[PDB]
Amino acid sequence: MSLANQIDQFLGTIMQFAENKHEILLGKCESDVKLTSTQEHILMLLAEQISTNAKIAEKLKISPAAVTKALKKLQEQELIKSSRATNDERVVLWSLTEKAVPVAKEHATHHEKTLSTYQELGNKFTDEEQEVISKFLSALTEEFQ
Amino acid sequence: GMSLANQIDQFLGTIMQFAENKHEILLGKCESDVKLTSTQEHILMLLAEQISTNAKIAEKLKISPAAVTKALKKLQEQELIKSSRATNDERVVLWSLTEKAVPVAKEHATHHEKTLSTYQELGNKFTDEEQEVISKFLSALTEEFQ
DNA sequence: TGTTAACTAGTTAACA
DNA sequence: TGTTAACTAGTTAACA
Ligand SMILES: [Zn+2]
Ligand SMILES: [Zn+2]
Ligand SMILES: [Zn+2]
Ligand SMILES: [Zn+2]
Repeated sequence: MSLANQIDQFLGTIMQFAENKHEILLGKCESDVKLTSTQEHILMLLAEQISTNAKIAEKLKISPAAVTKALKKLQEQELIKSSRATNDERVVLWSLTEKAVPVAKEHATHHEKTLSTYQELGNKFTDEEQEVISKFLSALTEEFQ
Repeated sequence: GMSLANQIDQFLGTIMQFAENKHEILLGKCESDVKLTSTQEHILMLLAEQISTNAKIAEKLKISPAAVTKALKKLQEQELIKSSRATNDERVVLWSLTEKAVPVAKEHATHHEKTLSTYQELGNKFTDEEQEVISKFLSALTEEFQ
């Protein structure tokens, strides 16, 4: 198989692996509270910094419309709460309820375990082989802008 | 978690972000005069190789027969394909292209060829050794998604 | 900025 | 096998 066909099939492999999620994780979500990957990710963000619809939408690279509806569902489930920015009283801020704290922490640990799998995948290669690969990734990502 | 893992993780991110609504990854613009999803065009492409059924098409696309039903219907309401059930009482329900779709089908096949070509050019920037290291990295990654 | 209308392109499962 | 009905989690347009 050509290097060209391999890249082709690899891309399609991760496509079906992702299904209808918007991010790649390895292993199963170990949170009893059941939420979309996107929702859990949002909770992860609010653990770091209180924020707005816009700020959330950009980190996730999805539409403010999609955020409006994810935030709303988390708000029905009392996982988040709104308040107003101090500088501009009209600005709507979102932050976590206590109940959401572990859900976010579980999502953070999930990302962290996905990264460990990669690091150890990267460790089957010499500092140089790794360098080659790093170049490859920079080359490939570039095609995608 | 070090530089390499993070670069990998981010790269997968860039793919998902490029993926969007499409269930396929193709580079460049879809130069087809008709506005169709890549899934719908890819169907047209398959039908050009071989008359077939909802199931065989669903198998090949790795999507559900219900998804196939809905896609076939849009293709059909745009008079790009036709079904045997309007003219034949055979048990098999076969889908075929209308002459209007022949070129669209051809364009989609070409789009795929060009995308392969772009990939090859990218890899051509590497020695045959360097392509073997890359090829082992790709195989190793593919493993994690089994 | 942020939210609904209308849509989208997929999913599962019950059933001629 | 292929259709449908119910659902799902995105999208853009336009204007609230
Ligand atoms: Zn989780
Ligand atoms: Zn996440
Ligand atoms: Zn096309
Ligand atoms: Zn295609």
